[PDB]
Amino acid sequence: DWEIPDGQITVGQRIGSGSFGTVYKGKWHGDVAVKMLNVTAPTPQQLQAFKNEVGVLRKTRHVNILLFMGYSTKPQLAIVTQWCEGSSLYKHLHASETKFEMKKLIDIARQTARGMDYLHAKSIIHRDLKSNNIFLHEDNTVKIGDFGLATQFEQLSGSILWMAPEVIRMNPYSFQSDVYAFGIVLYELMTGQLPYSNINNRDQIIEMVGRGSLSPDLSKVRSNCPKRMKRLMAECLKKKRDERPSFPRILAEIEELARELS
Amino acid sequence: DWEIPDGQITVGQRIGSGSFGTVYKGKWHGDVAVKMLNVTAPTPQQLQAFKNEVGVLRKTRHVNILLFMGYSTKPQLAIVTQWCEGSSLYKHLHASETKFEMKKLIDIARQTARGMDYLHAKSIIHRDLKSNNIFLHEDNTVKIGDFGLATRWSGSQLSGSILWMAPEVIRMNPYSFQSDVYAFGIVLYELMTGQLPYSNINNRDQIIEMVGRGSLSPDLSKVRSNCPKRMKRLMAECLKKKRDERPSFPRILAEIEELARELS
Amino acid sequence: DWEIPDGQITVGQRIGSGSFGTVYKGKWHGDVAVKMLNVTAPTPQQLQAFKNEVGVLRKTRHVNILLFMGYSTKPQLAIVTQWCEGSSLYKHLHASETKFEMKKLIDIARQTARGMDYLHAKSIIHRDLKSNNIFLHEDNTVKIGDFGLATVKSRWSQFEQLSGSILWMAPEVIRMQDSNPYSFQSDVYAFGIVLYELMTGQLPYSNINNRDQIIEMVGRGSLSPDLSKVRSNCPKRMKRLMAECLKKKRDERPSFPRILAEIEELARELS
Amino acid sequence: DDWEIPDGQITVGQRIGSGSFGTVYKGKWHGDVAVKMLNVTAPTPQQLQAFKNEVGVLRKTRHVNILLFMGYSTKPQLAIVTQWCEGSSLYKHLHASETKFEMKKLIDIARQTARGMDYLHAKSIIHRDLKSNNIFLHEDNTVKIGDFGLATVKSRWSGGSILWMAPEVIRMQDSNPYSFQSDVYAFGIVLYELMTGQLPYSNINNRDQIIEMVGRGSLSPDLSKVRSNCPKRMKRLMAECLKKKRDERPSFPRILAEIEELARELS
Ligand SMILES: Cc1cc(F)c(NC(=O)NCCC(C)(C)C)cc1Nc1ccc2ncn(C)c(=O)c2c1F
Ligand SMILES: Cc1cc(F)c(NC(=O)NCCC(C)(C)C)cc1Nc1ccc2ncn(C)c(=O)c2c1F
Ligand SMILES: Cc1cc(F)c(NC(=O)NCCC(C)(C)C)cc1Nc1ccc2ncn(C)c(=O)c2c1F
Ligand SMILES: Cc1cc(F)c(NC(=O)NCCC(C)(C)C)cc1Nc1ccc2ncn(C)c(=O)c2c1F
Ligand SMILES: [Cl-]
Ligand SMILES: [Cl-]
Repeated sequence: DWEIPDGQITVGQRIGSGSFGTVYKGKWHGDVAVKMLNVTAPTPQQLQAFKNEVGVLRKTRHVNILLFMGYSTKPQLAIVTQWCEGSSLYKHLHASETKFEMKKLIDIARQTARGMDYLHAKSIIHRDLKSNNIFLHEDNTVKIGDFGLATQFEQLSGSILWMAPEVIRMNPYSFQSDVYAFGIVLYELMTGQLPYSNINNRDQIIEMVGRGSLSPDLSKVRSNCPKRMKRLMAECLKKKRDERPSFPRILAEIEELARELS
Repeated sequence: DWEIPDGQITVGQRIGSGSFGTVYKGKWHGDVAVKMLNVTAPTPQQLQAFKNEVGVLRKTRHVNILLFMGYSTKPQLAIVTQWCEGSSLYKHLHASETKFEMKKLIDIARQTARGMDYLHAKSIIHRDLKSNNIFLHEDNTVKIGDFGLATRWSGSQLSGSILWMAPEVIRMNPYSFQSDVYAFGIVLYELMTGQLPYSNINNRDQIIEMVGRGSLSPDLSKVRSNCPKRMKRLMAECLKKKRDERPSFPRILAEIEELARELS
Repeated sequence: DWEIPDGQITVGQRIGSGSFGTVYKGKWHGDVAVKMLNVTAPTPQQLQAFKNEVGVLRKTRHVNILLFMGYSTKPQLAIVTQWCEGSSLYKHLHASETKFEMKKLIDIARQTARGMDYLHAKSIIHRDLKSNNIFLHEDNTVKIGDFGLATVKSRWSQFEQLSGSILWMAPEVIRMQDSNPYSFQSDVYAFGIVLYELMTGQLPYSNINNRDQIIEMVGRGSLSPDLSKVRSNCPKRMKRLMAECLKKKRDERPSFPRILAEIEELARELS
Repeated sequence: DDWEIPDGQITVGQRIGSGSFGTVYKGKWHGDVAVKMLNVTAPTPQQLQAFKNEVGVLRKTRHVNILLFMGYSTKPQLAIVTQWCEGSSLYKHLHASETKFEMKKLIDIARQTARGMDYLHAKSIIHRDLKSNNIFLHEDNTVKIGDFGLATVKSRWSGGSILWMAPEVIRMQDSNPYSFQSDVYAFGIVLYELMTGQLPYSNINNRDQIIEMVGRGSLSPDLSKVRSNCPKRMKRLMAECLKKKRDERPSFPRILAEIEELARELS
């Protein structure tokens, strides 16, 4: 049983708010993170969403998935996980002067494929893989999770740059849409930028990716990116979702080309 | 401006039994209803949801739309509307031995068509029209609103309202004017049969699967014998599985107003 | 009248849970089971399903149908039945080392035929017959019921919400086109699949991991249970009856009066 | 080369327009400016990229007929600062105002627009949304090309540029729908606006029907509606820019030279 009685967790610094609750740093046999609701009486809908999310996290035991640790129901619904140290992959790639050697970029790709392969073997669809939901714990261990937090206008836009054509169209989410999103993560790692950086108008992106043949410009991958990795990325990015590989092949392929580098 | 200064609204008894309810009877220049986010500090998303709803409500002025009256921010986020007297249409039809005359049932359908026609003219989608969201104020005026309302206003799970969801909504632009027309069609079915559809299918998952695949639709032979022919035709029109075969509310309103005149 | 006043039932151990309801073991003049809605203000479909379920159970009196005993209104809607001792046929056959002798396998088929024959004579379509809804009470009496508790879909997860019923759905129900395909005949097909579990000891399509392949191929008619898997001592009358119940064209399946007479006659023949 | 404006220097004034994520204000910074400010909580990776890419394109432009980029800010919020344009857009003048334009003025409006589009293309910049709403008539004598749109996301509870969109942009079936040639087409619709005073397909408004028929080539602008005193070389130029086959469209060096040469002939 993973319920944590009231009075044990010392809630500390507020990190941000998402669509569920508010994430804090806390103390419980060390450092933890607490995502908790604002209400003392949750609706049946909030309680269902809470049981769903505890339900999926309780099914995961893998070094590359954010470690679930427990939950509270009083005074508020709360999900307790390990505390991740460092920054998301997004901040490293796109919002800092962190320079990664290609060996480390491959290693990050390999660890992300391990976590995704694990989730899919459990028939878990992440639905929003992107470099912002990849945390580089201790600068050495990928942790896949849901790390999106708002620390005037409301954010209305989805993760359009990682959405497969069939998703950006609109059961669109599937294992194959997670694979496509992983392909865009490979693009981030291997080019150092986001796709479609010359197209400011998001409607044009939506229109061209979902209807036409707009796809990331693979000529921007760094010269030292292994050919096998470039080829794998293109497979993950196929428009027809049934031509994309599955994560057992993706993992096997990344582990094998990485060993070629050593 | 519609902001109400602190300490003007007196809050009273919460409406409902569940301790998660948000609606209270209150006093502000008379009776009011107050929908309150009871938290010590709202999140940004809660702040935005509160502003999204007030933003839609303040664009409505119509006798058949719940009257928005103001909002407050301290001590909590609170939306203030008129206080409605009486019961929802769901309670009259399904939770009480209220029996309506056909004339009264047509009048309820007509007034609900006026409010829906007004909303669509303002390009507002209700997204959850059902007999629970139709209030019979003073037993003479339909008010359309949110009267369960623990759910919806995030700019951006099938846990309820499935009986009013169009095939294309269950499938998954799912919400549209045309899905509002479908839900209105089910409301007509409630008015004209006295009952909810699919009364013999306990399993909610089989309803969901069958309705979305076009293999299940309301049994229209259950409409009562004095329901006007034109009203039955209109109902089948509003319930078409292909959303584009459904009439728009201007037509719906005109046909109800005219078939009603043929019976007073 | 079958309403049970409040405070008479001592609700005990939680036994199972879904998003809307909870099953408990209880005390009410002996042991009972209690299915109780989670909320005090249910949705319009939950309230409608409660009334229809009480109204259907109220009309059943048969040793192979779960015994309805009463229902509650306060604090929450609850339906009260007998407490069944033991495990479902599914747990016995597929999640346990129970080995049934063929005579006992025939007997379970016989008792299930009796209860379905009775339901259909009351104009009751079960709609979800499968080995999980056949309770082996006291290890000697079949109790047909419907023990599922509905769950809302999670974000992280086709026919997904029905995934526990797919192996027992007739082709027309899998196709699910145009009109309601649930009927006395689709119940019969689900009985055919139960016969397959009993007589093979396994679920159909064990060789096929792809759930989407199963659905497509069953619905089209290019896939049906492998009847070569029946056990050596399965009587010829039973394997022939199974195949009748599994016919693809629903109008070609027999009805339960003939099903029950066939099983009862063939059971007599083995002493 | 730093165009970053320290915080506290700009005085943000009247709000001019809003979209779902951003807002344009009139401001004060060594005189009058316009300030486009990202006002969204938790800006997405794509919104942050578009802010950066727009500053990088604008910083490569110095031309009297291109909206003048002046600076950008990072604190407290991301903002792009430009000159303040005085007057109204070409769209407001033609379609929502009692403005009468001499045909001389209309040729000169098309001539300056061609100058700035020729400049943009020479710098390898595809505008991607040229329309009369994006042509500002600064002080009623100087065309300023810009992009004054602010992205909007339709709300869940509620149920554009298409008139200037080239057929291949509507179809999304050919490689690279947005190109120099799709900008030439849009310019052709701006020429049609100028020489007829009305928007195209004005008497055909069936909506998604118009879109479908323009994509498949079964509906094109009615060129018979050009004003009588419209030069023949301007009407044949407009018809060339409007060609369905993108490769038959002329480039702006030729477009500008044709307008240039024809505007001398009528003083
Ligand atoms: C608290 C919390 C509870 C949760 F339940 C989820 N949920 C979730 O991961 N779901 C996806 C699950 C699966 C991948 C299996 C689909 C996320 C989080 N967030 C979280 C956790 C640790 C953190 N440490 C440091 N910092 C700076 C953070 O911001 C931080 C953080 F935001
Ligand atoms: C308080 C309140 C505040 C709100 F903001 C909304 N919102 C809303 O209607 N939105 C839909 C908008 C649109 C139709 C335009 C789509 C609803 C309510 N509810 C309410 C109002 C009055 C009531 N009077 C009596 N009684 C017994 C009630 O229970 C009651 C009640 F529950
Ligand atoms: C409480 C309850 C009330 C109900 F109304 C239904 N309904 C139902 O069978 N409907 C089908 C009717 C018809 C066949 C005619 C179609 C089911 C149940 N469940 C139940 C009953 C007894 C149990 N004894 C032991 N154990 C371990 C259990 O788990 C258990 C259990 F889960
Ligand atoms: C502030 C701002 C900043 C920008 F960065 C862009 N961007 C942009 O033009 N990009 C296209 C670039 C290229 C042509 C090279 C492709 C636009 C604007 N808007 C703006 C500027 C000035 C204004 N003066 C008066 N009035 C009434 C206005 O409304 C007004 C206005 F809205
Ligand atoms: Cl994005
Ligand atoms: Cl419902």
